[PDB]
Amino acid sequence: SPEDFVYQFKGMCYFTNGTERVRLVSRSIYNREEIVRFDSDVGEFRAVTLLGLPAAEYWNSQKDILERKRAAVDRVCRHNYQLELRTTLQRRVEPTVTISPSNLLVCSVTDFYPAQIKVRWFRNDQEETAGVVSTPLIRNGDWTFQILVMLEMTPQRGDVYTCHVEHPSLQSPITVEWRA
Amino acid sequence: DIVADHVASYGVNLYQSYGPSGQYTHEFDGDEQFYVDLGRKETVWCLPVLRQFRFDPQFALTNIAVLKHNLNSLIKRSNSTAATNEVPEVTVFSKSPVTLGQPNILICLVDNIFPPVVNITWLSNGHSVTEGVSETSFLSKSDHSFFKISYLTLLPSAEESYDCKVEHWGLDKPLLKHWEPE
Amino acid sequence: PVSKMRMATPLLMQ
Repeated sequence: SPEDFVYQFKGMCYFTNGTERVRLVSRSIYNREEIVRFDSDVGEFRAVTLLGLPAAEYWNSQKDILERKRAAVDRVCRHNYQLELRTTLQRRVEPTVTISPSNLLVCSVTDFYPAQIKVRWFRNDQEETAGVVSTPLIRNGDWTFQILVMLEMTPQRGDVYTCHVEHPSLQSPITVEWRA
Repeated sequence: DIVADHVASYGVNLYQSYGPSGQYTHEFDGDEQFYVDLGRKETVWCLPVLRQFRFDPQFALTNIAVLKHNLNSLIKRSNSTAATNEVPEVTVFSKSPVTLGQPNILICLVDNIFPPVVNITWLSNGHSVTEGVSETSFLSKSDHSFFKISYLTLLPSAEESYDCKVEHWGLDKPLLKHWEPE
Repeated sequence: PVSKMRMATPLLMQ
């Protein structure tokens, strides 16, 4: 097999409570091993392994380099966030809900954004919890998610099963019924 | 490992000796906002709404140049310590619940990719499929491996099946993940 | 007046 050498540099922003707490961590990676890092919490570069030692020592010795990395959390993170607030964080795509048999009843909740979602089963107006198991939240890669929420049942006469779904995109919760 | 409401990569900058090749992309909450076409000096947005914004593709090329230099310094300094081949992790599922004759999309998820070199192709009943096929860039993970997602468009039909075909150095023989409608 | 997405920039080693 062929040989390969990989270098990664990641400028990551971390946001919490809107824009109250913002943290920048620039990361340098040599083949899956982070070697140098700038973390706005710290305020200067820090080697993270020996390989990253000369790099951090040199970069830290430059008053103008640190000057600019300390400003980065404002120049890059807070700036982009404003654009995110007007677009990406506004994306609301509504779930489409479907019931189907696999003794199992699967409630498919597909194509939504963002990720927050609550799916509850009912049997005849009573909530079912003990007999429910979800798949993990599945990321489609296309800026939507999906999730499958299964329910164990044995169908009796006059039984109505209800999938109940809550999502930021919906003013009112979606309900889909299914009959024996 | 850091806990936040939202996490961005306003720079996933990648360079590798093999090829050689590069990649430049922005991610937000785990999805690709855009990548830059380095051979074309062109910004390609991956979420429609974001086409209203600008981003100069030139500077992505510049960034890759820096990386290219640094990689050379570290190959020298690490006594030529080369990347380790992982075994990729494959899954195939559909975007929507399956209805015969109703348009769907097959998703091929390829996880734990390292190094970022892989061939992902599709097979219908043993033949290969060319059209309806697209894929994401390499997306980053916190453990510094990548994942990549391949898509195929189709009308599901009974007795018509698909294989998602993955080739990686961490793989002894190419891997095939099967999908039946059922 | 078109708004711009910014990026963090990498550093050259010595």
